[PDB]
Amino acid sequence: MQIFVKKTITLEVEPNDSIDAIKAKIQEKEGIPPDQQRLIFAGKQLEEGKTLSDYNIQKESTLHLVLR
Repeated sequence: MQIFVKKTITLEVEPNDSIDAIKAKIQEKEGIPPDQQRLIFAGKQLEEGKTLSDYNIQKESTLHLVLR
């Protein structure tokens, strides 16, 4: 499925990919080390450790990226 991370980027992810994997894909595109990324969805910070499916993040969601 396709999700977005807001200059918005498109990632193609499995519903069960870990937040570590999403940060790595952002690192590949943006150059930000995963440890310097704070990811938020719907006001909730997404944790290294858990998956997109744990947060009920489905297709077309837009994660919001902040630098730490």
